[PDB]
Amino acid sequence: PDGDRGPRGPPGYPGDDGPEGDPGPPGDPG
Amino acid sequence: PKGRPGPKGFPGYPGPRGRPGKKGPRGPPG
Amino acid sequence: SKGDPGPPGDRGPKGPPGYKGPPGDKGFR
Repeated sequence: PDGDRGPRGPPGYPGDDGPEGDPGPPGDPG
Repeated sequence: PKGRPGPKGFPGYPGPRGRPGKKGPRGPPG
Repeated sequence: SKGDPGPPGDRGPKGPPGYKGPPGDKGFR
C-alpha cells in the first residue's frame, strides 16, 4: 500500500495592498 | 514488498490578506 | 508493507488583496 500523504505546505505569502479608497468629500461651500 | 511513496501533501493555507488600501484622493475644493 | 511518506505540499496561495482603503480627506475650502 501507498505511504502516508505528505505534510501540508506552509502558509501563503501576504496579499497585495488593497483597492484605493474613495475620493474625499468636497470642501465646505464658501 | 514495500509500497509506493504516499501522495503529495495538500497546499498550505492562503496567505494573510494584504494591507488595507491607500487612503483615497483628497476631495475637490468647496 | 506500507510505503514511505509522500512529499510536502506546496506553499499556500498568495493572500487576497487588502480591503478597500478609507475615504480621502475633505477638500480645501
